[PDB]
Amino acid sequence: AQNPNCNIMIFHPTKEEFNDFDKYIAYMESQGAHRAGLAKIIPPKEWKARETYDNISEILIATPLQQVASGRAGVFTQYHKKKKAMTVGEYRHLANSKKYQTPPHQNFEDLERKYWKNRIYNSPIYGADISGSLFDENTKQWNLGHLGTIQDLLEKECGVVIEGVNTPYLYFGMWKTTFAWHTEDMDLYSINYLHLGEPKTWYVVPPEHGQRLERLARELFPGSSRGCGAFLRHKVALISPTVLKENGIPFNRITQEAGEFMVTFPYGYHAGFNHGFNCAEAINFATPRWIDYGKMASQCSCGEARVTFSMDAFVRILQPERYDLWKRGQD
Ligand SMILES: O=C(O)CNC(=O)C(=O)O
Ligand SMILES: [Mg+2]
Ligand code: NI
Ligand SMILES: [Zn+2]
Repeated sequence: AQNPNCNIMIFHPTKEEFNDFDKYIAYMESQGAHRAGLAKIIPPKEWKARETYDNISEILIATPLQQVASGRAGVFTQYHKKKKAMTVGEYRHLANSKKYQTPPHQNFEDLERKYWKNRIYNSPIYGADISGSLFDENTKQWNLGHLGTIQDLLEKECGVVIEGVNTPYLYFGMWKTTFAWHTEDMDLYSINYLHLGEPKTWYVVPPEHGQRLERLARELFPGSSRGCGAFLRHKVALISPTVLKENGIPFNRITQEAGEFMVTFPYGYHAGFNHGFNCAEAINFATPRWIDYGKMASQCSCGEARVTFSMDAFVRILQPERYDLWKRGQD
């Protein structure tokens, strides 16, 4: 078995190897990459997402989210308070303000310490889940706006044609902005490209050990657990590495820098934070290996997680028994 310790793998494809996305994903899995839940892909040196970032300041963040924390430093929840719209230029200036900027630090490890010690005492503002793309239309390789669609994968594998579309999303982050412990909708893959700015630190639990993280989460967030049988789908709970280590939960960590791709694998729980002002683009995708994960994916039926038009069809086709109760939560 390849990669039996489930370490995060880092790949350096040549420009030749960067032509066929599906094939490269299948290569990484041949080497065991999915066992970690997360992989880093460093693009060929010749490749670029676009020529410059010089004209992005007029993108609108219609609903910036202020991430307010409750709990203790290593075990907390966050709620998103909606703020007034602002442009990317306005947001960048805010991120660079004395109130919100990254503190002085020695290296990524010191910064990680400061994040876990101090996150809960601040409320950074995240420009998340903005439909759009920063890839130039002429970028042919690993263009997250030109990927094969999940609906087309389901059609190719299963023969059934369904409605729905699959488009990317932009994330504008600042120091301390946080992504809570989650897997993707329908336990899909995700791919995330860090277009610009400061790094993003990731934590991940191997898919084979996801239920260990779920059991810990039920113990640490016991009211949330009683409220919903899949409450990590709400994307609100944080657990620190120290706490995970105290409870024997297998995980790994890695820092993504600008210009790098990360891939999350089906049922790979992940969480993390941004080091400073940055812009990431991400999208879900599927492969044939995903289908079985999609059929087994948990679902939020309490009604909090409230998810896309396109997830309807996935549930309807892969999870027909759940169908019914799940759409009661989404209507
Ligand atoms: O970048 C973020 O805030 C969150 N991204 C992801 O969870 C992802 O790409 O799957
Ligand atoms: Mg602009
Ligand atoms: Ni994710
Ligand atoms: Zn729920």
